[PDB]
Amino acid sequence: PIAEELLARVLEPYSCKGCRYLIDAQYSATEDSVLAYGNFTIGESAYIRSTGHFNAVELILCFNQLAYSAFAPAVLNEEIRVLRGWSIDDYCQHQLSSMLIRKASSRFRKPLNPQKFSARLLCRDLQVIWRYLKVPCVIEFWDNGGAASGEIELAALNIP
Amino acid sequence: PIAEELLARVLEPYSCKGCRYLIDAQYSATEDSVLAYGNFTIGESAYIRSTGHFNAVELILCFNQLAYSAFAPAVLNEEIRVLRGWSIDDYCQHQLSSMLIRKASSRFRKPLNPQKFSARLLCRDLQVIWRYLKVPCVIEFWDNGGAASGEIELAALNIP
Repeated sequence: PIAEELLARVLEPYSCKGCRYLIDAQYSATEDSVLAYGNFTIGESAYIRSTGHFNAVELILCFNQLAYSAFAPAVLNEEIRVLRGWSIDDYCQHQLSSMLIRKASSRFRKPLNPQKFSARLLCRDLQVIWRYLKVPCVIEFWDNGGAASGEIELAALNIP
Repeated sequence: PIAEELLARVLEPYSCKGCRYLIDAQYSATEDSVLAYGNFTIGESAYIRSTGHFNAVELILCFNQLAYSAFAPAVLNEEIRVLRGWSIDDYCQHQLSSMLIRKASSRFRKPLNPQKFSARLLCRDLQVIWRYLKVPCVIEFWDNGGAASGEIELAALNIP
């Protein structure tokens, strides 16, 4: 489980906008892998009136929140070999300017209950390669049935 | 070229939120294809403080705006065989609740100048298949160099 307050500091960029959607998360890490779970709620859309359903834009936003949230305690606890040399302060300093999506793939089935849903994230085969961390990720939503998923490759620019 | 005001009616869902980004668009259509071009500007992000760059969430939002915008005058002008039976009124009534993204694929190169960029959209091999319109689409950004692209399949639920 990830401490609210670590959540809240890491997701402040979205909170100061009313767009924090991750309720709670839990994680597991190794030297080159992270695995996390989140619970999510969407009160209303920031960018459009109201579709009465998920919207793919919201899949990415929830993936972004959960991923920033999953790496935080891994960085804090120095669990990722390649990220030792970063404190949580470094990590938080790099969030906005230096953590990018290089490619992403999405699929949508039974629409999701925006009001109450969860996700599973797994990031594997991290490697250094600008000099970046490439970070292949897989995520899966559900809630009501309904499911969604991707396939996202990230680039982290500072590091180590 | 698409008439501002057709743009503005079709993109009202985002405007009433400060999130209209498509400046102007032009289109071409056949019985089963649309092709469009848009120019875009992003003043600031609705959902996050400020990354100082594109953000993939904004790729989708710009694809969504341009696609809704490209089909409008095709529906208005009854150019799409399968959509005859819809006026622009029907189209606008269905925008939010009935036009969905089933799958999407994205790629990001030199980040984009959020402040000034353009796109090319092409949608082909429409077919009926709920009963929906499946609508395979391809889009490409650029601006500063820098480029991005996808690969998006839509589902339109009312119809004909």
